[PDB]
Formats: sequence, structure tokens, C-alpha cells
Amino acid sequence: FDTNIVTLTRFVMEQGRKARGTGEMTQLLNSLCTAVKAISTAVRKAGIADQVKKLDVLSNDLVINVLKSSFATCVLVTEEDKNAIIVEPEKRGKYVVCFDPLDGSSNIDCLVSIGTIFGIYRKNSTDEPSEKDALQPGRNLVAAGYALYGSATMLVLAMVNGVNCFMLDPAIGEFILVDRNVKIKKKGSIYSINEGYAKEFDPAITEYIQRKKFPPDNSAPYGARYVGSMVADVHRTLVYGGIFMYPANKKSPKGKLRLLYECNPMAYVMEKAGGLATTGKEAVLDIVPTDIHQRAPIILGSPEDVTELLEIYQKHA
Amino acid sequence: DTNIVTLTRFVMEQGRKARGTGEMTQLLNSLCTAVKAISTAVRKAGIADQVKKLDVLSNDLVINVLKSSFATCVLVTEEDKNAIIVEPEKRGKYVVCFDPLDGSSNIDCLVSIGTIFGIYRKNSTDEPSEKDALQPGRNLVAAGYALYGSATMLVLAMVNGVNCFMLDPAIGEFILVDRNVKIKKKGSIYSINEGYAKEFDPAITEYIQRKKFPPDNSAPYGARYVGSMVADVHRTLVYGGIFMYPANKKSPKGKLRLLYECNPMAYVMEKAGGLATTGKEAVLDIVPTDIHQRAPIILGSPEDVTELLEIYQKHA
Amino acid sequence: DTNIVTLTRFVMEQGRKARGTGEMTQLLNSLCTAVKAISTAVRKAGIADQVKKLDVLSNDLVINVLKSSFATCVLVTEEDKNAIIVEPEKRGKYVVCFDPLDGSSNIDCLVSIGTIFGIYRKNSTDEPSEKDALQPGRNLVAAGYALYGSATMLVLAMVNGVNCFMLDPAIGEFILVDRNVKIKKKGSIYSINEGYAKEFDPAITEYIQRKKFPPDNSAPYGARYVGSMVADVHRTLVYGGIFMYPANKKSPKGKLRLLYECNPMAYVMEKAGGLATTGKEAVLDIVPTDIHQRAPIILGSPEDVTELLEIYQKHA
Amino acid sequence: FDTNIVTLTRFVMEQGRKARGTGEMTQLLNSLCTAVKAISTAVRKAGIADQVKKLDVLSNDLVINVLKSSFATCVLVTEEDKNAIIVEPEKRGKYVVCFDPLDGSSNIDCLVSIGTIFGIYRKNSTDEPSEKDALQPGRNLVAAGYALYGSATMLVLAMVNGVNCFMLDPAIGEFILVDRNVKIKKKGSIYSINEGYAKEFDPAITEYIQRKKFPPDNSAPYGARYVGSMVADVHRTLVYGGIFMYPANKKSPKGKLRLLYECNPMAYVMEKAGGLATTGKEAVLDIVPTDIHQRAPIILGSPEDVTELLEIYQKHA
Ligand SMILES: O=P(O)(O)OC[C@H]1O[C@@](O)(COP(=O)(O)O)[C@@H](O)[C@@H]1O
Ligand SMILES: O=P(O)(O)OC[C@H]1O[C@@](O)(COP(=O)(O)O)[C@@H](O)[C@@H]1O
Ligand SMILES: O=P(O)(O)OC[C@H]1O[C@](O)(COP(=O)(O)O)[C@@H](O)[C@@H]1O
Ligand SMILES: O=P(O)(O)OC[C@H]1O[C@](O)(COP(=O)(O)O)[C@@H](O)[C@@H]1O
Repeated sequence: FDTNIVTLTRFVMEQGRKARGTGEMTQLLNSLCTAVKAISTAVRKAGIADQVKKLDVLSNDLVINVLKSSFATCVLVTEEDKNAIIVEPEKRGKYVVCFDPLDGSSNIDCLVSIGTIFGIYRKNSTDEPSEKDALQPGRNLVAAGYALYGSATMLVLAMVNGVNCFMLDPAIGEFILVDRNVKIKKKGSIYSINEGYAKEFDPAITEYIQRKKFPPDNSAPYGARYVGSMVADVHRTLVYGGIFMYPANKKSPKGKLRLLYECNPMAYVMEKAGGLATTGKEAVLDIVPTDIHQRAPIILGSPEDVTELLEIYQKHA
Repeated sequence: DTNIVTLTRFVMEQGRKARGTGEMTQLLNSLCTAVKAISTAVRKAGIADQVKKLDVLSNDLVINVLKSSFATCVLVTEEDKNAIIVEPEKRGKYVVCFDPLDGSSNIDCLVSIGTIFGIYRKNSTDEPSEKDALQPGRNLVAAGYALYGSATMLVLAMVNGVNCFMLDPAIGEFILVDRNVKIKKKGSIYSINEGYAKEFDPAITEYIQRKKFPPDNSAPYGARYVGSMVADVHRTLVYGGIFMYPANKKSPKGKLRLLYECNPMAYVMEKAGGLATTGKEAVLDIVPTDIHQRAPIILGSPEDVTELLEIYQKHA
Repeated sequence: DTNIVTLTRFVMEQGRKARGTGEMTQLLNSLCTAVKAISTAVRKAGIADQVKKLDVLSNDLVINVLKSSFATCVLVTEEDKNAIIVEPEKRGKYVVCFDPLDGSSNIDCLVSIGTIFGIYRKNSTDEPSEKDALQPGRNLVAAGYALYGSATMLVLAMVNGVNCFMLDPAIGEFILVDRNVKIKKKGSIYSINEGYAKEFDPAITEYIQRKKFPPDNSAPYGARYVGSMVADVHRTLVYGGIFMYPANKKSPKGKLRLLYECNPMAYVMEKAGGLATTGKEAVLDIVPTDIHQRAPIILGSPEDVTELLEIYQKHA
Repeated sequence: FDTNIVTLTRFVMEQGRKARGTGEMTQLLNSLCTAVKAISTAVRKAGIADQVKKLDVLSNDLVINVLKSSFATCVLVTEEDKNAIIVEPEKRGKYVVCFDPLDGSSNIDCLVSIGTIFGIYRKNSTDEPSEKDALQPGRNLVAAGYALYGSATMLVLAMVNGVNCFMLDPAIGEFILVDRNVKIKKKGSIYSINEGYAKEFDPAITEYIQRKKFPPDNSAPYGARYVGSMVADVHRTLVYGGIFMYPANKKSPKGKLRLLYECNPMAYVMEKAGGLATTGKEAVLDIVPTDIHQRAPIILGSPEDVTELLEIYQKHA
């Protein structure tokens, strides 16, 4: 065994001491890591012990209980809960966490990789905590990230500093630092979008896809890749580069993905890694929320690529 | 639980019915040991290249476990130029063609990857040679894949059906979770790498158009393409749909190798009630002339593969 | 590592040499599945009685895995009054006497406990009965124990020797770590429950005195007594020494049952070069008349057991 | 899975918030738990990957690195290091940990259970930290305990509050609370001592052993049990009751076991569980240390039993 392992907790702490900051954040993310290991083990034995609905409810309960017990949060927004959860006085701390407990729970049946997505805001107001504290623009995130439960469990953490990847060591139950200051490729070679929705795409998306399939400058076309699980397609976009798109369509006129705990965590991870995240109009990280479960279009990925689609959005405006 | 049905118990009970020798049980028992080790390697593949090196170790491990089973005589690998002829001391009756880690490139993006295998019976009486591997997929005795994803799954197809076994990590034992899987007749998803749109033959090109913009105004299809044959085929099995990797002209014979990628997947599909075609003939009836031969493959739910076959008729 | 010697590979290669049927490999493969499950149960036995309930589940699990191996016909358990006769559908040639979780009381103090087993071959032609289990330990075909301690260890004794296999938890596979273990001729430790000092027969009483206060002024012995036969016997095997559980008058026949505690441990010892005696005869040559019969046992390094035998002579 | 797991970290924190105390202790014990899981996995695969010496050196390095990185310690005493380790200024915190990294490393070859023992002192002086801070009497321990690597890994933690047992869940890598406020049986029925040393025992020990083997009041004798691994025999004494004795003998005139990190951690655990720990003369927890690797006789266990031996020590004085 290595006698000098850089666990997530140690990393956060060495960076925290460096800024003589918070402390509470380490109790927060450590509790989150317990929930994440418990959900990873549960997914890994999923069919031996439904998935779509039930396992996600159990994940929701576990992430809420551990976050309340970290003594680091005051307001919690979940995909599952209609209203925001306010923590008991004696257990309160300074943070607002917005989380999706199990993105894609349906996908378990098909053994498609899925994940946990989270956003961490610092409660800025001096008032009694309320869902109002959750409605900050994405640019206000203190920390955000995701856990991908795939062939290995990866926890990706973006903080002010940049993006750091951690992998769960199954043997000792610790997320270990494996990639240190991640920056996405300036342009990529893959585009990820559900083309079953082609009949309802806006002219800008449509022009871009055919420009990737039939490249104007008589170059090689882009490869398509679409796992159908946001955490899987954004993690591939981050490591390999390219662009991931979930624009608006018929049944999803304002996009499908929820702004506070899917779009904004991924957008903060993506911009801290040097990439871009836009609606096609504004940058996702500037949208002041209205409803905790508000939806947004998201286009994220390699800077050169997102820019090409923004230029095409300018043309048809 | 007290009475657990493991892959060994299942294959042994089945094997008894054949009044056989025990060699197939020896073989799949060995294979499971390799599958568990590759699973642990990929589960911590990152705590430290992992494409060339991990597919090499995966390949050496599978050949070693198969040779020691006393069940094999010819072994064909994605990784090896020629067939491996098992030493006389260790020889048995089965031929195994396998891809040890399909899509090993994908490990960096944590994409589910897996091991694919097809098992034949050597029927002839002369020395083992790669010609014993050159049989049509119609003659596979057993075939399957192990998926290294959020859970490790072994899907096994034999004459009596398709069954799914999940690796219980606590006891390191594959437990039977799904018995005689049948695919649904029609599905909602089409998988293909549409980035090759310029190169598609017009029959493919028409069908894709038809799935996005339905003529009978029916609901359009969802598109899913993990980029890993085991993950795309496994979803097609569980959820129904159609998976396609036809000739993309750059690959005029298709990309996927016949003996260890197309034929195992095709045997699984047919045993589950799906179809597998090149668009011109059923892949299980192609007679191989080279152990590393490629084929185009279109497989999945019957109605959807039939629909594409009709569009192929109408393109003359 | 690419070529790993598992318990299955080892037993299969050995079995080939006997020109046998595969049943012993079937049997020990099944047994390993039970041993891995009991190991995981004890490793989290506490995260929640665990004596009566855990020894019951351990017993049901072992009987289930043995019946499905198609290798057994009579099964004798510490937990069951009568022998279990395997159904005709599932019968094979071996008789198995086993203690499923020896010292299950000890789990609360996290004392290492384990499974002990002795395997006979039914030689007669009439219906299986518990009389096929009533053979001398000299006739065991194989015997051993699995120790659930800081690591799970399977010590296996057969005609060719004693070998030790460690459970690798990552791949759930018993790996050969020690080959043909031999015990050292003389050791430094004596194990006995000295709390019974009033009840010891004067030969035991003299030897203990002699080990604490050496007449030839030699260094005294260390005393170790875990209170668990598998842990005490395993240390005696690895480190040398003498382990004793003679008649403590309250138990005038000794405590430990002959067929599934004394005889497996004694076969292991003799195969490793040690001795096992009641103080009056070798336990492996005792002819059993009841499947739940007890014996006194003194086993360990040859010189030390011989020394105690001489003191037994001198007590007339 | 349980959606409300009481991990060691959560427990310590709910008790810590209750006293609005330290914080640093949670970073300390959390780091210690990482080291303990890594040593548990290493012991569990010990013969597949010598034991006596080497694995204990690697354990020593790992416990030192994680304690330095918890930003909670200033002085560390180890069995392995001749002098005490002083932490770097930027990494210092208020605690002194005295630890035995792998008690009984020899015993691995025989698969005898072994453990990690630790004592946690708060640096009381205002001076620059030095080994002088480690030399406090045992009564000054803030927290002490042990990890037993046996058929299961158990972490036992005694703090001001009492004794709490935690068990490592192999599946998620978390010590889970399994026994909550442990108190030892007033009298027991087992005595644990290496009787190979009989030739050199003092008359008090000698009289007591024969009184356990031949009970004066014509009762049933005591059972003997001696694993030869302090952590195993003290853990059995704690759960089952009885008395564990390592008095002085010929090669060990002041006892064998080291005072700061074997005797005092076990003595604090034992007295917080209602038992006693004595030299035969003074209580172990009152001995002011002199040398960091000073030795002590220890007799610990059920109150009624230790008292009987102390009465016998009075008689021959
Ligand atoms: O991205 P395209 O060119 O469609 O290829 C992906 C296919 O290639 C694969 O063979 C994976 O490639 P490798 O197995 O050669 O690593 C198959 O598993 C995928 O479906
Ligand atoms: O404490 P004493 O009476 O010597 O008995 C301990 C012996 O009993 C045991 O049979 C354990 O008891 P159980 O197996 O009946 O639980 C054997 O494993 C021990 O060596
Ligand atoms: O089939 P579609 O609409 O492309 O869905 C893909 C998107 O839907 C999601 O699976 C949402 O999942 P759920 O709706 O079950 O929460 C995302 O993870 C993913 O990006
Ligand atoms: O054989 P003995 O002297 O009774 O030794 C037992 C004592 O020695 C120890 O094993 C000490 O171990 P080490 O000397 O290897 O550090 C204690 O754990 C135990 O209580």
C-alpha cells in the first residue's frame, strides 16, 4: 500500500488551510462522500438484492440525512422534493446544497452509467434560511461536482481553484486524487445530442449538426456519442473534449434539465475546466433562478466548439 | 441466502443433461476467474498506458485461465495474429474466440467496456488448427459477454436460452438474476454513429430519416450510442431497439470482427428472439475465411430489423 | 498477475492424476462458495442472536452447496442429530463430516473461528447411511479447515500433502500461498485451558509443570490458548508447539467431537509431520461407533507429543 | 441500505457539537480511520502480496503521514521511533498522539488478531512542542482506543463520555456504531496471563492464579484464555469480562508493555468502561511518564476481580 495517500478530505483540507477558510466544507464533502459510497455499493449489487423509482428515493433520504448531520448546511434542494428542506437550528451551518441524488435511475435496468450531481452555495443573507437562499445565480457556487457510478466510481470536484478528479478505492473506501487540475481540449471531435428529437430542433442546432456531419471546410466529420445519461456524457466531454447539447425541443420548450442541480453544477465544472456553458443565448451561470426546479437549455464543452454554435445562434436571431 | 444459483451450479446442472464430460463447466469456471480479475482491474483502473497494457494483461489472463481448464484446443484473440494452439498436455474439445477488453480506449471516459466470447466444438480428427475456428456462428455451442459497468454482468447464451448473472462483489460469485431473457418485438431506440452520415449506404440513410421523421406519424425514436458494442448491445437486449454498425465506406466491410464481436452478439440476439443481419444475409450463417474477418452488423428487436431489411429490398 | 493458482486449478490438476471423475473438484468448489459467504457474514457480523442464527445459516448453506455438487451422499453435521442422506438425484461418492462454524460463541469477542471438514469415500454398495461415515480418520481422503481471522485461510490436506490457500477478497478466489507445509519437529508453545487444572490426569499435570519449570534448565515454554480449535491448531501448524484438550473429567471423553473436529485436524497434522493422540492411541485409528462421539486430543510437533507420551507411560 | 448510518465521524461530531468543542478531533480521528482501513486491507491480503518487520514500518509511515495531514497534531510518539516526531508549523494543531501502529506484527504469520493502539493528549504547554508534551499522566488523555483487525475490524473509542464500539463496513469503507456505552461486567470468569512465565511470578500473582484454578470458597474455577496479542485479550476482557495481567517477570522487571501507547490507552478505555487498571501498586493512569518508551506492569479488567488481586498485593507488602 502507498503510505502517503491523497484522499479527497486531505486534498480539500490542504487547500482549505492554504486559505484559512471554512472547515465546514470538509465536514460537508466528507458526509457527501459517505452517501456516494453507499449509493455506489447499492448500484453495484442492484439486481441481486425498483431501480427507476425506489432506489432513487432511498438515495435521496441518505444524501439528506448525511448533509443534515455534517453541521454544515441550512437549505437543501433536491430533484425529489417539491419544496426546499430547511435544517434544524442545532444542526445548521452556512451552506445551501442543491442536488440530484441519482441522475438517470431508469438507466440502471440497462446498466448505463449514472451519477449524483451537487451544487454548493454559501447562504449570503442574514435572514432565517428559506428556499430564497437556493435561488442564487450559478456564478455564486462555492463548489459543485458529480459522482459517476460506472466501471469505476469517479467523484469530480470543481472549486474556485479548478477541476480535480478523485476515484474511489474499493478496498479502503476512500476517494483518491487521480487527476489534478483538469482543463478541457479547446476543440474536440465528438458532438453529443439525442438526434431522435431532430424534427423539433431550432435552425441553429440543425445547421451545426449537419456541419459536423458534412464539414464545410472539407475536413473529417465529428463522431457522435450519446450515452443518454448527463453525468456520463459530460464526463466524456470533460476528459475527451467535444460538445454536449440538450437544447429546447417540443416537450421541453425551456430545455429538459433542471437549472439548479444539473445544469449549473456541470456548467461550473465545465467553465472551471476552461470550457463554456450556454443556453444558446446567455451563459448558464448568469441565469438568476425563479423556481427551484426551473429548467434550462444547456450546451457545454470545448471553447472553440461552443463558440461555433454561438456564432450560428447569432446568424438566426 | 442459503440456496444461491451461481454460474457454476447452473452450467453444471445443464451439463448433466447432456451426459457430457464436465469440460464446459471447467471452461466457464475458468473464464469467470478471469472476468472477476479484469473487473477489479477496471474498477481501480485510474488509481496510479491503460489501453495498451490493460488490454494486454486482460489477454494474457484469459489465455492462461483457458489453457488450464483442460477444455480448449484452439484460442482466437483480437490481440493475436494467429490462433493459439493449446499444448497436448492441456488440450480439450472446445475452440474459443474472444475479444478480451472490447473498446479498451473507452476506459479513460469511464465508458462501460466488456469481454465477448464465442465457444465452438472442434469436430474434426486431425491436429487442432485455426481451421477449427472457421465455422459459421450458427454452430456456436455457447456465447456471451461480460459487461464491466456500474455492476459486472455476465450474459450467457446456450441452446436452452439466454441467462444473466451478476457479480456479487462480496462473495466473488456470479449469481443468476435473469432467466431466459427474450427481447421485445419492437423497441423505441436506434443506435448508430451518425457522425458517419456521409458514408452511409442509402438504405441506412432512409431508415434513419424514417425514425426521426415518422411517415405514419408515430412517435419518433430515441437515439442512444454509447460507443461500446457491449453497452449498446446490452441495452438493445434489455430495452429493445436496433443497434447498427454497417459499412461506413472507410470500413467497407464494417469495423467489427466477425468471430469474436459480431457472431457472439448475434447468437445471443437470436437466442433471445432478435435478429442479426449484415443487411444482405444473417451474420450467423456467414462462413469465415479469415479468423480476423470483419462484417457489417444490424441487430436488435425483430420488427425493427425486419423494417430495415425491407428498406434494403427497396434499394435496387 | 496472469497465472494465478487457485484452489480449483490445484485440485483439478491433482484430480487428473488420479484418473478420476471430477467429483472432488465439484465438491471443494462448492465448499469454497460456502466458505466465502460465511467469511463475509462474519466480517460484518455485528453491523445490526449471532451464535444461534449465524451457525444455523452457516449449516444450511454448507448442506445446500454440498448437495448441489453432485458429489456427496452422506453429510454429518455438528448441528444435526442424524446424518443427512442426499437425494438420489443429487448423489455422488463422498461422505462429508463438517463443523460449519466451530466456536460460534467466540464471534462476540472477535476471536477467530472457522469451518472444519473431513471427506470420506463411501466404499460399500448398499444404501447410504450414517455407517458410511463411521470409518477411521486414517481413511479420510481429504480434510482441512477454513479460518475466518484477519485473513480467511483454507488449509487443505490430501494424500500428497498440506497446502494453504488465502482468500483474495478482490477476486473472491482462494490463491495458493503455501505449498506442502511441514510442521517443525519441536516448538516453544504449549496450549491448554489451564483453568481446568484440578481435573487434569497426573500425566498432563506433570508435563505442564515440566514446561514451566524445565528440569534440564532449558528455556520454558510460552503459553497461548485462543479458545478456538482452528486458531490454536493453525498456530501449532505454522509455529510448532503442542495443543491439548484431554479429558477434563467434566468431559471424561474430552470435549471435541471425533468425526468433525479431532479427525480433520489430526489428518492435517499427520500429513504435515506432526502427531495426534488421545494419550492412549492415535486418534486417526479410533473406530467410531457414534457420529457425534468425542475423543481427547493432544496434537502438534512430533518431539513435544512424544515427550507427553513418555510421561503417560511413566504413570502406572 | 440503511439511509441513516451513524458513522464514527458523525458520532464524534454529534457529541462535539453538543459540547461546542474542538472540531480538530474529528479531522484527527477521520485521518486515523483512513490509516486503519488501509492497514486492515493490507493485513487481510497479507500472504498473497516480511510481516514481523516491514509491514509494521509501512503502517508506521502511513499513520504518521495521515496524522500530520489532519492539521490537528503537534507531537507524535510511536513505538517505532526513538524520539518523538514534531509536526511542521503550518501543519500543526493542538494534539499529541501516542501510538503503537501494529501491536503484535509477528502474530500475522500465525493469523492471530492484532491491532493499532492510540492515545490522544491535548498539548497543555504554551512552549514550542517537544517530547515533553507527550509525558503527561494517563489521566490527561482526551481520547484513546484501538483498532482490532480480526474476523471483522472493530475500532473501539473511549472518550470522556464512555466507551463506544464501531465496526468497519467492508462494503462502504465506514466504521459504523454498533455498541453504544460499554460497561464491563463487575466480576468475570476468565483470567488471561502467559503462564509460561510462572517460574518468575511474584507471590501475589502466583497466589491469585492458584486461587482461580482451585477456588477457596469451593466454587467453579476460572477459564484461562490467552491469545498473546494485547488488543485481542483486552477486547475479549472488555466484552466478556475477566482480568488480563501482564505483571513484571525476569526479562521484563518493570513489565513488558509500553506505558504511553499500549498500557495507558487500554487503561483509559478500561476505566471509562467501569473497570480498573493497576500496576499492582498505583493506578496505571496516574504514573507520570519519564521516558516516552517507558514500560509498565498492567493488570486490567472487571472491578471485582482487579480488587481481589489488589487485596492479595496488600497481603505481601
Ligand atoms: O465510434 P465508432 O467508429 O462507431 O466505433 C465504436 C465501436 O468500436 C468498438 O469496436 C470499440 O473499439 P475497440 O473495441 O476497437 O476498442 C465497438 O465496441 C464500438 O461500438
Ligand atoms: O474453553 P474450553 O472449555 O477449553 O473449550 C474451548 C474449545 O471448545 C471449542 O469446541 C469451541 O466451542 P464450540 O465449537 O462448541 O463453540 C473449540 O473450538 C475450543 O478449543
Ligand atoms: O432521452 P433524452 O431526452 O435524451 O434524455 C437524456 C437526459 O435525460 C436524463 O437521463 C434525465 O433523467 P431523468 O429524467 O430520469 O431524471 C439526463 O441524465 C440525460 O442527459
Ligand atoms: O509472549 P508474551 O510475552 O506473553 O507476549 C504477549 C504480549 O506481547 C505483545 O505481543 C507485544 O508484541 P511485540 O513485542 O511484537 O510488539 C503484546 O501484544 C502481548 O500482550
